[PDB]
Amino acid sequence: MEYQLTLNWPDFLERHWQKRPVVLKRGFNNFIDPISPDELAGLAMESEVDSRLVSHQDGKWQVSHGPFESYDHLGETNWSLLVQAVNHWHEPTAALMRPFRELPDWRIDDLMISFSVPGGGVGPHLDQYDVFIIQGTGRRRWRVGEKLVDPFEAIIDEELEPGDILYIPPGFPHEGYALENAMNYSVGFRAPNTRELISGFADYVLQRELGGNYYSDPDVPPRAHPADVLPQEMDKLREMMLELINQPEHFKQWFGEFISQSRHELDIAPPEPPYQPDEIYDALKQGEVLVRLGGLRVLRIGDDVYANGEKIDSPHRPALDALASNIALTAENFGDALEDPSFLAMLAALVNSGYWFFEG
Amino acid sequence: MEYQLTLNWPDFLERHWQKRPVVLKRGFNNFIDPISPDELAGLAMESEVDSRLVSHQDGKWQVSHGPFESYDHLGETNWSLLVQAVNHWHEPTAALMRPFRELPDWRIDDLMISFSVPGGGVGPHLDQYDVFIIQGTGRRRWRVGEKLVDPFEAIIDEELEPGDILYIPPGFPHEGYALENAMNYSVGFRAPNTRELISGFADYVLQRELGGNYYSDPDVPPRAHPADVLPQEMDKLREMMLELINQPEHFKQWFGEFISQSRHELDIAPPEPPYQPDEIYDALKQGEVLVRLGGLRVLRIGDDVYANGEKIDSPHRPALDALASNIALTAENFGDALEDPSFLAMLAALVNSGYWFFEG
Repeated sequence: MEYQLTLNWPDFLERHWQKRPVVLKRGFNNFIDPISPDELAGLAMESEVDSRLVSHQDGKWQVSHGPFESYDHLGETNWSLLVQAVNHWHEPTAALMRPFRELPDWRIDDLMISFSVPGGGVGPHLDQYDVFIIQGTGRRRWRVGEKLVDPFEAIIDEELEPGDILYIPPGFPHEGYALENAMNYSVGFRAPNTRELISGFADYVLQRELGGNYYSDPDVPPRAHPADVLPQEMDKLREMMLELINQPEHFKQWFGEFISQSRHELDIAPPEPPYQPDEIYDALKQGEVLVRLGGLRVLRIGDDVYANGEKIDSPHRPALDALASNIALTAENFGDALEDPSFLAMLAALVNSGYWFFEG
Repeated sequence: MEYQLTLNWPDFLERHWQKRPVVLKRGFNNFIDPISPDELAGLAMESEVDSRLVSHQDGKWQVSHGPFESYDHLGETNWSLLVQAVNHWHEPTAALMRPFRELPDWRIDDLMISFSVPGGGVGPHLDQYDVFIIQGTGRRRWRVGEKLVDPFEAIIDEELEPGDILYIPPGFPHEGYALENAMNYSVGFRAPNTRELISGFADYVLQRELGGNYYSDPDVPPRAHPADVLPQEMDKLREMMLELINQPEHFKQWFGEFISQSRHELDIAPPEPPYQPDEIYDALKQGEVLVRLGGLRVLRIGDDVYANGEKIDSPHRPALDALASNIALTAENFGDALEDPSFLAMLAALVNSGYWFFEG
């Protein structure tokens, strides 16, 4: 069961992406929910799952953090259950993100799911990330205001029916609540800020013991006061910093290892006993399907491939492209790379880490 | 008791600084040691003082780390006591660094002192910093080889007598040992490497919550494979990093707070009871002398002054210049800045921190 978007992509990218919110009426035709509210509540009982219950009664709000060992007496209205990274824990839910691969993988994040009884919601919110809010079963009133959380005048005020999608760029205040029992599936995106880049790269430089070159001044300039630090010296320091940043491969490597990690916990379960390369080879040749873990980020930067922060280095370009793009793999995809024991051993390592697994 | 260098500074800067080692014969005329070996050993008994005892017997070496509660049975030859930052703990020793203020304050570090019986030394060493090794009482054989620690062929091999100075640039392997009971005073310099700059600045950005601007891509480029991260996106990230670094005042401030701290512990003793501004004012007007703490780093960057990592902000330029250059201050230096209660309060704060103190 896959999903087909009806959206006009060039139009959307030109007119809306990172620009202006919009409601995509019937973005999915005959939308069938990939998960039931019962199953969603089943996920929210688990220790490793990010979930919260938001209620509101006579003005004030109430956030309870999961896991929940009970939903006994909750009420018939004005509450909502939210679960993060459901794609990490539920394959059919992970299927929802496939049609959004018109946008790059490195920018996409995870699938958030909210169930809400009538009047249920999280209240007025403003974010710094893009989001596609997919309406499942039920109906939801959504309001979005101008890019100015205090109350706002809406520029979009719509009731969402199954199949409808609400796209909201960063900065636009929005508020949604349920009219009838509703499921909302938020396909969220992520973008780093400069602070995170500079910190991550600094840590990378420190761990690898890079940038060990010292400031040198054989032409140390004269000054009126010995305590002064002249602008040109400052410029020299700055320039060696910027030059360290602009180094060709260190940057590609750091960012490759950085952007390939997930914000939320993955379902890591190493197979026991571990796979030998021969076993991988045999499984693939016999027709078995190699499946990527849900939420596992795999990105291609230059020649290398990066999966959950670790480098994947192989001369077999097509095989690595296949590994990076296909979440389900067969032997045909790898091609003659399987005859390379090195590559085979790397695949074996990745599988033993629990990043890929056969069938399920 | 001050010290007068006989060195030709333009010659030294042109021909030797960060370029080539040299022996400055009689750099100090009639050199009188600012500290006796007894006093030096007295310092090395204290908890807060960095000191080590290096011995060597029949090939192998032995490093003991201070403090030392005994020197009972040590031997008559082949050992050496080393103490770091003696200028932090001994004023007459701190006087030795004044004539080297032809080089900028921000590049200079601290005064290291070694006492050694005949045959005493630390063995062959290579450093990444500049150093002036001043020969006190006794004699020492020093050898310096080419900028290539394995043994080396020397290009300088000299016996140092009282008043002699051996300058060694970074990278030149050197080895010195005592012929008769010797005192050596190493005026050392420091230069940051790129790693330290990038880490410090990253931490500065994180603490102040700067660089909160996110990567935005309204013109998100097309790609063959959704997993790819295109060179231009990388360039955008890089560029926002470099742009954060090149921000005008944040850089000056971070570096100002960074380069003004000392590597070694300072002798911080806040006066009790704390000074009121009126008391500072009165003390200065009555003719008392305000003295900077030994090792306390004060540097001028643009308009601001930085002392031990903290910013000093005042419209009174001459007074702050005086504070930055003069280690001993009188009212005349501050001038009409003392009539400003704000400035007075700042001075009071700095004194209460233990950074400056009256007389002693």
